[PDB]
Amino acid sequence: VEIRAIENGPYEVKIAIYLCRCGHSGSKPHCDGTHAKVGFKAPGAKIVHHHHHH
Amino acid sequence: VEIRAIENGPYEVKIAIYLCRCGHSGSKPHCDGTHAKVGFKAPGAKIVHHHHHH
Ligand code: FES
Ligand code: FES
Repeated sequence: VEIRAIENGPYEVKIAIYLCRCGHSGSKPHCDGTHAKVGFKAPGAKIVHHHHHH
Repeated sequence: VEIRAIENGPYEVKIAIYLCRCGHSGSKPHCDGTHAKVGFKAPGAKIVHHHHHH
């Protein structure tokens, strides 16, 4: 399981789904690209990289 | 691994961390409670409940 924040965009959750973090998606909790229109800014970040066996 | 959206609040990721989804945390990507001050609204939702062995 990998979770990262995309720069100026959604969370990517890979087990891929994209979760809104700007607050303005028309289809919460899934990102629909509204982040770009509202001018959301936040840097990329690694958040979790979990192997269940470790 | 469990990921859920909290009503009017953050994503909860349990392997617990809380990820901002309103866009306005002072400590992105982590929730700091700003969602309540800005009046963010979104319902609760189950998103993933993954067992690596299944
Ligand atoms: S982060 Fe993409 S619509 Fe909100
Ligand atoms: S969801 Fe809590 S500060 Fe944004």
